[PDB]
Amino acid sequence: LPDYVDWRSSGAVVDIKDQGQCGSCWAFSTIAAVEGINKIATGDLISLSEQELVDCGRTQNTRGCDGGFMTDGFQFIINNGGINTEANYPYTAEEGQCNLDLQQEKYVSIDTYENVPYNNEWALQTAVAYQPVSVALEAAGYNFQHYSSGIFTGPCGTAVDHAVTIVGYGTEGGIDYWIVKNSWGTTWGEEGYMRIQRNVGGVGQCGIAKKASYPVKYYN
Repeated sequence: LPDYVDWRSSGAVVDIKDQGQCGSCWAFSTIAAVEGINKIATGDLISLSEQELVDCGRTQNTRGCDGGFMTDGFQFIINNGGINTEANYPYTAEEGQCNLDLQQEKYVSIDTYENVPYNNEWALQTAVAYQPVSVALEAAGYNFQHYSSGIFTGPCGTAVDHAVTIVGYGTEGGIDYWIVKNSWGTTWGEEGYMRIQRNVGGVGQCGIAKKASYPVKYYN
């Protein structure tokens, strides 16, 4: 595996978005991952619709602005046979009735999705070396909330209360990190991103290795 990976450097990451006052993070993480594999597979970067997932992807466990799961996100895109664009189905940070017309417009498709084996930073690194990966982590703590720069090494718990997207990894001064794309806008962290410690073992830093998944496209 490479020592450094950054999917932003090859145009596979859409500019930072902001989920606003809505617990839709699962949807932003789902979309960032799908956007990434689409560019990597097809060669074209397209910004995709979080709102569609919020409005049309409700399940028993996925509940619009009241939280949800990236696996349910991926399931929707597979089951629907695709996802519409950000421009066509814009984000309003509010739950709305599923727009059937816009649900029927499919600009990007995925073939499958896979879960990263739990508590396994090596399997996670393997996945990130090929594409962005959806993850959930413990983001509730003061220090995480007020992160502005550097490599985040905690403190944080391991509850998976907030979804983000790993868009790469690297090392500086012997300290390994993941590059994480958050959906709190450009004013949090390193213009919307965080470097968070990697190779700490177990569930990973803030539980980042607990619930990782990614969308699959068969051909490159």
